Amino acid sequence: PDGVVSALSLRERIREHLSSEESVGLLFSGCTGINDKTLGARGGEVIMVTSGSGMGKSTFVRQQALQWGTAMGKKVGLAMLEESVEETAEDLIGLHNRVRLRQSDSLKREIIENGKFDQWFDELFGNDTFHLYDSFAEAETDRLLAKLAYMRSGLGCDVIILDHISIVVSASGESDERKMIDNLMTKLKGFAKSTGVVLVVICHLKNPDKGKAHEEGRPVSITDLRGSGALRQLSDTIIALERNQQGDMPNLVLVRILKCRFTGDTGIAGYMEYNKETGWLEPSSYSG
Amino acid sequence: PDGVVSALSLRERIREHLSSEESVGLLFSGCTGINDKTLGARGGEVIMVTSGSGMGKSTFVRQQALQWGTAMGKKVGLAMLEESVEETAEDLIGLHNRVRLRQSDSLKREIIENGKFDQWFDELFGNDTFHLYDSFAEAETDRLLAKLAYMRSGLGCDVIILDHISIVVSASGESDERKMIDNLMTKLKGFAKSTGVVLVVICHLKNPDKGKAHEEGRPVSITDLRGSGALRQLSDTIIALERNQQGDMPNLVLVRILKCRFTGDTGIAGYMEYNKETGWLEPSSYSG
Amino acid sequence: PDGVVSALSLRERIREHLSSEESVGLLFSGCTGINDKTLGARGGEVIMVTSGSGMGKSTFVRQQALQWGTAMGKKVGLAMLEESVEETAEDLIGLHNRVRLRQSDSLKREIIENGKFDQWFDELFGNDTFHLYDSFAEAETDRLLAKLAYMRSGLGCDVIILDHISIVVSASGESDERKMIDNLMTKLKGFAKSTGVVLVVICHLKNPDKGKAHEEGRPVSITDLRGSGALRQLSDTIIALERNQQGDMPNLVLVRILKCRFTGDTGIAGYMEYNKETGWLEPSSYSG
Amino acid sequence: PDGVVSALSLRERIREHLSSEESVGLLFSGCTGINDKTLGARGGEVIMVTSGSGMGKSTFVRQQALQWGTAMGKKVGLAMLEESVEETAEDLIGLHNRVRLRQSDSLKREIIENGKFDQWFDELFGNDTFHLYDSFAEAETDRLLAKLAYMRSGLGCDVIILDHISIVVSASGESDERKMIDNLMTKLKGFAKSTGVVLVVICHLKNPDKGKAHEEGRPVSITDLRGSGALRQLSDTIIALERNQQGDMPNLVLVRILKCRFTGDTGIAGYMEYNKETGWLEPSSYSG
Amino acid sequence: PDGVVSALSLRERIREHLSSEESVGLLFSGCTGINDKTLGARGGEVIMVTSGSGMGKSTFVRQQALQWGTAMGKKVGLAMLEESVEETAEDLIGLHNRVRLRQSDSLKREIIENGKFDQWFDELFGNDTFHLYDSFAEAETDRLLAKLAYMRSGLGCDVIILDHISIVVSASGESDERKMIDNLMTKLKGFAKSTGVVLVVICHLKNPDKGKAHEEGRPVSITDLRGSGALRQLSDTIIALERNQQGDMPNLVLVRILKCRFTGDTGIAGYMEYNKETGWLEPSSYSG
Amino acid sequence: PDGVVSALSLRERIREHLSSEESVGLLFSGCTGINDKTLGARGGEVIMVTSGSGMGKSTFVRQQALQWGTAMGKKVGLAMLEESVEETAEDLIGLHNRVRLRQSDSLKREIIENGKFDQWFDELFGNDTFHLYDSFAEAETDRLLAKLAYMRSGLGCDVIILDHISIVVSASGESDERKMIDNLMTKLKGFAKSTGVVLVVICHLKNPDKGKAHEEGRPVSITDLRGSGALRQLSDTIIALERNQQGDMPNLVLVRILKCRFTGDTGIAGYMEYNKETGWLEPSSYSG
Repeated sequence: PDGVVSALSLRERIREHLSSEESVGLLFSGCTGINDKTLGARGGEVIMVTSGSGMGKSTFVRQQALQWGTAMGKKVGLAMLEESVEETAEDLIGLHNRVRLRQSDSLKREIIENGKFDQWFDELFGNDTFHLYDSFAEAETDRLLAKLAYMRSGLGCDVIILDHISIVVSASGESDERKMIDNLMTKLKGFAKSTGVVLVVICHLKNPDKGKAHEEGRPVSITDLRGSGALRQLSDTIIALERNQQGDMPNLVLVRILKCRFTGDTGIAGYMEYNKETGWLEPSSYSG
Repeated sequence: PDGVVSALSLRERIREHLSSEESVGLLFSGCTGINDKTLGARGGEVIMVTSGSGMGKSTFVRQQALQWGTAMGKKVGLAMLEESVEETAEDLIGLHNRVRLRQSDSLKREIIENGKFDQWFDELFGNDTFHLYDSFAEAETDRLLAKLAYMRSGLGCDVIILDHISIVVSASGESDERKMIDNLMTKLKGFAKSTGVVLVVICHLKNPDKGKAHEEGRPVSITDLRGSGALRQLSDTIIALERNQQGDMPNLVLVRILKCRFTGDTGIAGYMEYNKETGWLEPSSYSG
Repeated sequence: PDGVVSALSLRERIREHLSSEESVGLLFSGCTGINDKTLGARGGEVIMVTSGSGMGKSTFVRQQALQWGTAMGKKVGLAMLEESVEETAEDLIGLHNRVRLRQSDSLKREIIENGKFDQWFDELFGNDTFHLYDSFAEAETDRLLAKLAYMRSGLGCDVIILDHISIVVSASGESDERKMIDNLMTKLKGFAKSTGVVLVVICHLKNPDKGKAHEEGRPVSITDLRGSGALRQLSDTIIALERNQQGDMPNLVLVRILKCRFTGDTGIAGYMEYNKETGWLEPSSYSG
Repeated sequence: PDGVVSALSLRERIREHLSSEESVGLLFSGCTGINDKTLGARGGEVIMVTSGSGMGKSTFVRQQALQWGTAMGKKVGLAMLEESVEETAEDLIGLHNRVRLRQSDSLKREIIENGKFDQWFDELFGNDTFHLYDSFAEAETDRLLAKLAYMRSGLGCDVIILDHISIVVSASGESDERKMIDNLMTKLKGFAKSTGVVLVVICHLKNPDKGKAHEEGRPVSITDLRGSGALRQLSDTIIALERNQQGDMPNLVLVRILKCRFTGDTGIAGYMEYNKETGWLEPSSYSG
Repeated sequence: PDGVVSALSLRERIREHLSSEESVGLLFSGCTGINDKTLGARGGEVIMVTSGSGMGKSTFVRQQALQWGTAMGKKVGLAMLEESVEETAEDLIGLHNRVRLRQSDSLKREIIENGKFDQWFDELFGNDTFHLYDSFAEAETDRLLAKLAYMRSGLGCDVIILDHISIVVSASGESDERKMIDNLMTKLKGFAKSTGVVLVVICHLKNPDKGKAHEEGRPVSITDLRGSGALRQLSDTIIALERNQQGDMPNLVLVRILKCRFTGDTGIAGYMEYNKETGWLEPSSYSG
Repeated sequence: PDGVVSALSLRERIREHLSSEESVGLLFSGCTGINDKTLGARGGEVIMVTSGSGMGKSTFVRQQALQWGTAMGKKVGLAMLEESVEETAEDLIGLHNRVRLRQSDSLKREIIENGKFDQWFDELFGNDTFHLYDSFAEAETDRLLAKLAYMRSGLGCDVIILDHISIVVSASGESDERKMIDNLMTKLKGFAKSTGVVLVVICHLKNPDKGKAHEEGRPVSITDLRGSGALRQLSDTIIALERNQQGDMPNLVLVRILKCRFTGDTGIAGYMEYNKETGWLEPSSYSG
């Protein structure tokens, strides 16, 4: 069984690798420190965001989409296989206007009658920056990658967002979807690198059930990452959010970097606080 | 291959969304706050009510049925797998009339001979809203789902109450029922999401026997949930009731949103008090 | 598949229901309050009576049988596994005559010679209200359920007393008898509910060995129960006795209703005192 | 399956039982309280002594042999299947003369040369009171019972001692020796009752391995008794010794009565202290 | 059927006993007290030496071999299953000459060229007392016992040291080696008791991983013994060594007699200190 | 069955033994003291290097390889599973040239253009002392052992570095990978001992979540080790690094020898400091 290369014959591969192996562009918002320990995200790179169920993997990664295609005018590609394009649209809108438009059947009625809908809608999607995959009808790997690709080549996006990488739906009949996740992650790291598009992906965590878990504290280690850690490899960076919803500061969320190929600088990035009012992830002043 | 819609083309689809789109719905009775945190029970959502043995599950749940099928007139399907329809209806009658009919032989005799029974009966069951699965003789999964599907689709029920999801009774010959519970959920959640009905399901908790427990106070945690954390994912809201029956305030019960997908707002909703006289779980005013 | 009845069509079923649908039946003797938090012993239920070793379990249950079988004329079946029929009968006689018949040779000599025995015998067992299970030799589960089953349906006993539910003796070759204590329960509960007889079962306690315990006071909690809490669920009313034989009032025994399905009314029911003369547990007035 | 006797037809059996169902004779030494909670041991009765491995089941029961055949001049029958008649003889001798003749190769040499051996030997076994079974070559049940019987009928002993009731050695080929112990215990309770000989037996405890065990504290409950508790029935009394050899008072031993058919009075008898000097079990002044 | 001997007829057999009957024998080196509590190692007795990983077992044991085979001239059989005979003999040489030969490349070279090696060698191995099983290539139970039996019976060894009883290597195809360990003991203990040889066996401890552990201080308990408590019964003496390698006094080691059949005297024997220079475990003077 | 050699007949075997029987080999670089408590890395041994995530494990092991492979001219095999060959090679180069080659685009651009890369490359890998395992794609146990096996016997490496022993990827269908981490070890240990190569394996830590931990200081104990302590036994020297990146001296890392078969010398070996410029772990002087 040979695949044991010697370090001298690695010469031409180290040269290739050494030329354009990513400097600074696109820096996450909501908390500096993520930036201090990563320096934003690179094209060709694969950002991995994870956390317990219902903790803000979705809220954080959507904020970046927002900021990115607003303040720093970038073409964000959205692919939320678990929600209607109108729903994700909704979050972006309420989010943009610092409000929780879903949690308010009065505010929804409000803006539609009083006309602020058309107002907000244009002011936001006005620059034709945001674009989205559309379905809820189980998407296949190649199928998906194609459209994800169309968002990068056809529409010309800088950043693509794939929410939840477990929803596989491909060539069924081959045991333990532990490889699907693996295979998919490679195609994703492939396409990402060869097009140079910033690719942000969200994956979930296995359920420990061997101690007190995630929704109650417990940091997440590289191991706890769902999917036979093929993604802990192909992904260049890994953001993790932890918060004890049953505690005193359920809105207090710690950001932890589990990997940053680029700066190799890991650990705790800092803290954030959910604003039940704006729905935003504001930077906090904490330390335990 | 095209199906990648653009922000703008969505403006009208998103408008048609933001109205006649109900985010609130069927508010829980017993404590404002279960509402302030969860915005009521959405249709197509799975409500998970849990607690220690004999602590309130059954009663809290039953009270919700009584209000929804009365004051807010909705068809309520009841599948109380551990008691006869006459018993559950007995409680329902007692409950509606703010009296504990079961616990009183005198009151029973009474209302029977003074003709009042028939009154309370019409006055409640009159608008044909209450419907119940009947047997006690162990029900199977597809068998029950079949009947439940009937209520939802056949009778047009809006809410289906299924008390006790540990009573399985299905294809025996496959180790640990841990897979039965999980596959059941996946079917209920599925049933729920596709019919758009409101599904309130009760579950019990694994015996911690590693410290002081549930009927003695002691917060329930998402790990405490009997059934290998499948439901901890498939259900949308987890309502847990905690109380220390062996104390000064046995009837004081704490409400904890163990999870609420739709809002993400978890934590201590509030408190309620058991009224040994009416049998209702009235909202309280307390702080520990 | 219609077996889903609507409330209305149950009118008649519910009338025939509340009338002659006893919810107060067989009150306990020697301590009102047990009767207050439980409204007695309903047929079809499972009454659990536990305590530290040699602290009330036995006597209290033996007294209830004695009262129920006389003054109240019910038929009582005794399943005393750790003793012979003449052993338990000996106790009964003496117990009825407020005399420690066993701990005294002088008296056994007398009554037998002076003829008072035949008197006492006829006076206690005269009304054929007492029947027992006879053997002492390790009884198997199905082997048992069947005899108790006989007592009920064959002999017509309204009450059955199973002393010690740790003496399992069934299908050997299946790890941890923890399973045995659970399966047996499930068979008894079914037995009781279906047959409608009153089942008063005795079980012991887990030796905590983590604090000062049982023999020295210490309240018994539901967790403390032997056999992984299957019974904690299958039984409908758990009565627990506590006392400190190594304290000041070694005769003052506390009576705790650890659980009572029917009423939900839990907590300390009251107190009782041991009278070394009569061998009884006399009614007491106290508050610590 | 019938063996369900009625309490009226039990008349002639209760009469038999009531005549000579044992007052006071032979009271254990080393600690009063055992006596206060049992009143010595009766002829026909079966004393059961148990404790962890190496705690004094053997030292206690040998002290009684001593006292009994010395101060109260009774014919003690000894059957120590795990030690040479000369070894058990040794303990009795050193014991009698308040010394640990085994633990002293100097004291052994001493008395043999200086002539105190013949002295002690006569002064003790002088009254031809002690008698012993002889072998180490595995003894069968009937085989054993016969000799044990010969000690009661042939030699005319008041008290018989059978050390360690696990060493069965009988009709091999019948699964789980759980019955051997059971069967044997019956023959033993039989012969004991029908001859009227005091029978003291020593049995060991199962190994809990579910918490901190025996040699480190932990009282022994009736359950922990090795052998499918057939012996917790046939034996009339059950003495148990507990001591934490890894503690501060490894010589401090608590006596606990797990049963006393006669006085039914159980619990903690009191305490004792090993005298590393005399090897005796002296009464102590303690309370925890 | 007669075999019931009488006290008196025994006088001569008992005399012949009390002399040329050795109760002391082969005292442990390293701390008087292992002796004061156990009176040395009797022949036909099973010595159990245990401790945390790399804490001293091997060394304590090895030192016993060196003294017994030297100063008290006895034939010592060594079966060190985890090291070559040259290694064990290397230590033995180093040890005898109060130097750590292994840990010194200079000293090794030395004694080799200055001819001293040959001296130390004769001076030690000379009286042909040291014998060792040889291989490293996994030994089977009857295979090893066979060889061990050889040393005892063939070579006439008095003491057999068998290091590490977890290295089984026998009839594989029967779940959990827990039965291998137990059946091995039963064979060694048997081998021991019948040949009258002294058997010192080493075992390791189950990983507690439930608190602070063994190499950090933390008393070993009879439950901590790896191998389902078979050895906790079959061996006659259990010598355990405890030390906290991560402290101020890493080399201070505590001696605990976990059990000593022959005497019953258990507890803390004493302390010893590891001398990084001589490599010996010298007796200390300490008190915590 | 003779395979029992006598000490004497081993004279010659023991001479050829102590001579050219290295006990000091391959000392560690950058912190004398590791070398003091371990006398380096003997061939055939298994060196365990662990720590909190991102706290020294990687760098320290990467530095040892770098030194061993140059200044000392040994052959080193790298089995870095979480990185590509050009990735780890990139690190090495930069590491050798005390420059953060990865975290800096400007420099990769330079050296490649200014030709300094070819220089650096030849200077580091010139002597063909470096070889790697190539894949990234989940390697199976037997699949691996074989390649490492190749490096040793085929390529002649004196040292092999296996980064991350949690990336098992072997025979799936056997509960708890706890078994996997143990079996793999056993195969590596065997591999090492038999082949004679130096095996330096990296493994991570159990997240205590019971106190303040790893990322914040806290000493690592042996128990803290991932994979139920099979390694804690199979490995011959465990090196643990501790540090507080959320404290005062985030660069001061402590080096603890958790275990060292060979010498037994355990405890804190010393300290080191992280230099953000060089990316190295410089030798340090300290005492807290």
